[PDB]
Amino acid sequence: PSKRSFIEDLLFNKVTLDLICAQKFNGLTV
Amino acid sequence: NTLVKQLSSNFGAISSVLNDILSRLDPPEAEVQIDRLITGRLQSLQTYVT
Amino acid sequence: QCVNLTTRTQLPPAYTNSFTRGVYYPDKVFRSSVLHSTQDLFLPFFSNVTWFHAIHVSGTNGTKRFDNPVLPFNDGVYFASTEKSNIIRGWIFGTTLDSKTQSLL
Amino acid sequence: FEYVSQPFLMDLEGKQGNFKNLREFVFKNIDGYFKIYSKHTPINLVRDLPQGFSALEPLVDLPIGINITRFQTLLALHRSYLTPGDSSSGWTAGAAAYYVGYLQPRTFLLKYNENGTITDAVDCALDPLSETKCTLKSFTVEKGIYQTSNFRVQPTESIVRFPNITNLCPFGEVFNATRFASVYAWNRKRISNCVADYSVLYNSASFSTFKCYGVSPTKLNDLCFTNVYADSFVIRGDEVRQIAPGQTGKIADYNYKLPDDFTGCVIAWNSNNLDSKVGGNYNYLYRLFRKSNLKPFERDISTEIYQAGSTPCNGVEGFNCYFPLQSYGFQPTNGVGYQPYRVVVLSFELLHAPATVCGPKKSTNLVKNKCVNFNFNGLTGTGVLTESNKKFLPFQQFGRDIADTTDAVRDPQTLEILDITPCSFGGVSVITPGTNTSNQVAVLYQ
Amino acid sequence: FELLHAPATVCGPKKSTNLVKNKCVNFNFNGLTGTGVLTESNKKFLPFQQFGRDIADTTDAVRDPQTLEILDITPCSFGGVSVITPGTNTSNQVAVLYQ
Amino acid sequence: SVLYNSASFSTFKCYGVSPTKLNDLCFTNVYADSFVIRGDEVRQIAPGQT
Ligand SMILES: C=CC1=C(C)/C(=C/c2[nH]c(/C=C3N=C(/C=C4\NC(=O)C(C)=C4C=C)C(C)=C\3CCC(=O)O)c(CCC(=O)O)c2C)NC1=O
Ligand SMILES: *[C@@H]1O[C@H](CO)[C@@H](O[C@@H]2O[C@H](CO)[C@@H](O)[C@H](O)[C@H]2NC(C)=O)[C@H](O)[C@H]1NC(C)=O
Ligand SMILES: *[C@@H]1O[C@H](CO)[C@@H](O[C@@H]2O[C@H](CO)[C@@H](O)[C@H](O)[C@H]2NC(C)=O)[C@H](O)[C@H]1NC(C)=O
Ligand SMILES: *[C@@H]1O[C@H](CO)[C@@H](O[C@@H]2O[C@H](CO)[C@@H](O)[C@H](O)[C@H]2NC(C)=O)[C@H](O)[C@H]1NC(C)=O
Ligand SMILES: *[C@@H]1O[C@H](CO)[C@@H](O)[C@H](O)[C@H]1NC(C)=O
Ligand SMILES: *[C@@H]1O[C@H](CO)[C@@H](O)[C@H](O)[C@H]1NC(C)=O
Ligand SMILES: *[C@@H]1O[C@H](CO)[C@@H](O)[C@H](O)[C@H]1NC(C)=O
Ligand SMILES: *[C@@H]1O[C@H](CO)[C@@H](O)[C@H](O)[C@H]1NC(C)=O
Ligand SMILES: *[C@@H]1O[C@H](CO)[C@@H](O)[C@H](O)[C@H]1NC(C)=O
Repeated sequence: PSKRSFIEDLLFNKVTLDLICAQKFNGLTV
Repeated sequence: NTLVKQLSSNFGAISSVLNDILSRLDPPEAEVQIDRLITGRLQSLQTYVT
Repeated sequence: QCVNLTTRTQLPPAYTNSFTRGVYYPDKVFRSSVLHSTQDLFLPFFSNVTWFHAIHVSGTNGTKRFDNPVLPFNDGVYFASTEKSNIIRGWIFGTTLDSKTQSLL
Repeated sequence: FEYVSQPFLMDLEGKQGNFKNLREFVFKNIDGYFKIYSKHTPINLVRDLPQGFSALEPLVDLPIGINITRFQTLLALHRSYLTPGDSSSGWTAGAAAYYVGYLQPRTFLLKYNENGTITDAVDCALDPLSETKCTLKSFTVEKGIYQTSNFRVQPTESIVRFPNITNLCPFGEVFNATRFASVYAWNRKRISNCVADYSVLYNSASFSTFKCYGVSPTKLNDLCFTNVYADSFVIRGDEVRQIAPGQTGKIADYNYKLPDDFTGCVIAWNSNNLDSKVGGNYNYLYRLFRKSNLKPFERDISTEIYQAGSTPCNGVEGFNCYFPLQSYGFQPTNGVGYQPYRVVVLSFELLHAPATVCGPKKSTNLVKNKCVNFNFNGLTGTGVLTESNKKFLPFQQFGRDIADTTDAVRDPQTLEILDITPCSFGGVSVITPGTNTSNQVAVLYQ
Repeated sequence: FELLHAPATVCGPKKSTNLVKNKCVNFNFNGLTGTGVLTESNKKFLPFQQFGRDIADTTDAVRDPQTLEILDITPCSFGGVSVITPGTNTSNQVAVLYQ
Repeated sequence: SVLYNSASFSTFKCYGVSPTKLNDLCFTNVYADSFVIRGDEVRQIAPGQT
């Protein structure tokens, strides 16, 4: 469904982007 | 993570929770404590911005 | 001296939009060609403001109005008058409106 | 107060046609000053107000200093041969209309011309365009997206939860006892399993010295403590002035030393009709000499011959040998600084165990799934309460997060675990094609 | 006590001195002190207006309490000083530049 | 040390130095003053007081 080549998939699986919620509760948004 | 951790600091005041200070102190003695907390958090925010 | 006027006719109040009226100088400091942001007691823009008119409608049993009812003061009053024959003359401010408390006149 | 201006003679003829005079007034009552602003303008209209903008200049600021809560206008009617009847019915009123509006605290952006006359203003809360203009400090905005303000869901209710305790602990015994102990051998008393009653204790017996550190005396009825302590002694007047942390004094003051950060306070009152004897009262005893200072909250009962001099007394009570304990001399007829005062010290501590001693707040019902105010044994805040899946061990009260903020709590009554999640909040963005083209905007909540 | 709300009405016996303008001097207008040149002003004050201030929240126009005259305030001329030198090695002559 | 408590003094409290530490410091040309004042005047024998 996501039109990305095989090498792009391998590149996406090797990067690793609740911790987020606690930040969100103090006026911090992404 | 460091910016969020900086909220858990006394900065010289009696307590690090603002609601706690407001709950058990009259305004004339609460203002100085609140001012200490405000200046500490202001510095903690300016460092992150820089 | 007190006399209770009679022959008043019943009339429901009518309302009118306030448009942009009600701006005053908030301080006595001169300023030129600048924009100033200040918070104070101001009349909001585009608000219902109560409207009264005392007129004797011609005809049999015509609407005869003498509208001087007691009104609350709250935190300030914007009082506007449209005049041609100098009818509205003055105001009375008070709390109990008798000898028990002082009343500005 | 009375003022009469210069005499004049106004026209009194009833004018026909259309209205032509507009008179605007603003009345304010601030800090005892009745401020009046006025403006007069020729117009031509049969009803409503003109759309043109006009400013109001101050006229008078009368200093009366009284209430004004209600007001009424006065109208001048007309009587002539065309109005038969008595004073109540024989009258007519000319056409006249007036408008009443109520003020409220608002923030305005005013524009001053070259001469300093206010020619335009913007109300910062009328609509998103006005609020964006106030944010940018300009009367015109170009195209783009702007961050203007924030929002937060307001609370809908308040809940108070206190432990199920009914018995009122007696403060009397530590306050109306027939006798107390000496200064050096000061007594201690523990208080637990109580509903506090600091309210009546503040002013019941017309106390002399009442002053508190780390807590407000009027706020003592809003806080929950654990193991409230009580001290007791009787001492001269002057030392009462240095019964306080971070203060020095005599050796009797070093006997009972308060910590640097002490929560609580001291309560002192007069004692001359029970501690004064016609023959003199000397039962009470105090210390006068010691080797060094003492740690805070420490008691001493040691009685040994003071040996400051370079001679071993060995319990001889000879020259340069002094007994450290001396007896107070109290008589009904002495100086104003010579009447004993009875002193009791209350000390407090927070966040150490489940609460056991605090005042009489009627616990309210528990409402969940809607973010409201709350009070869990002094733990206040706002947020949605809901059921929790995290298992608490029996000895655990509540849990906290990395931000050192409470996110789970235990209900004091039914011993139930609840989560805390503050109301939804965010910024607001305004999408506008520019004031130059159109006055339509779109609003985006992030 | 209260300050900066209306024209002054209660204060002590200071013998008012003569008015000197066009030279930057000290001044004292009803407790408003400072230094500067006083000169005639063209900005029209409404009858209820006392003095004028600026963006920096410092007074720039004032009304003379006695004769009700409008005066401007301008601080004395100031600037930096720069020294131009060819080095101590060569000569001990310098030039001075006021910016 | 002996002067601190020998004669049971009435008013004794020191500025810029702790009395218990007065035995640990070395000075030069120690001055002494002398006068008599009533009870009220004693309370304002202190720096920064009128
Ligand atoms: C209440 C009804 C009311 C009446 C009948 C009234 C009449 C009135 N006011 C005038 C001027 C004026 N009237 C006032 C002030 C006042 N005048 C007052 O009756 C009061 C109570 C004040 C003060 C708060 C002032 C300041 C002017 C001069 C306006 C100007 O020339 O700028 C004048 C002469 C100039 C003209 O025709 O405009 C009349 C006939 N004004 C009113 O406000
Ligand atoms: C005008 O009307 C008012 C209200 O109807 C009258 O005030 C009343 O007077 C009677 C008789 O003295 C009292 O019993 C009432 O208690 C009064 N009411 C109020 C609200 O005060 C007033 O007397 C009338 N004035 C006249 C007829 O001249
Ligand atoms: C200003 O306030 C009045 C009073 O609340 C509003 O009049 C009400 O209008 C609604 C809807 O037509 C009626 O159900 C009420 O009965 C009215 N009030 C009264 C006292 O009769 C009026 O609508 C408001 N102004 C505007 C512009 O909406
Ligand atoms: C105005 O005077 C009264 C006291 O005489 C006060 O306001 C009253 O307050 C009570 C309750 O506190 C109300 O029941 C009354 O209705 C109030 N008076 C009026 C006329 O409404 C108050 O002390 C004074 N106002 C201010 C601002 O101090
Ligand atoms: C401002 O004042 C000047 C004179 O000082 C006058 O000519 C002018 O009409 C006034 N109004 C405007 C809008 O300039
Ligand atoms: C207090 O009351 C609650 C509810 O009425 C009840 O569940 C509880 O058992 C009572 N006792 C204690 C000690 O909480
Ligand atoms: C001590 O007992 C007496 C006798 O009832 C009482 O009047 C007094 O209030 C008590 N003291 C307290 C409660 O501190
Ligand atoms: C935009 O504003 C400028 C002056 O503010 C005006 O000259 C221009 O015509 C405006 N744009 C349009 C499309 O009218
Ligand atoms: C500058 O100093 C150096 C080293 O002292 C010297 O050799 C040189 O001659 C000097 N310059 C002049 C112009 O004399």
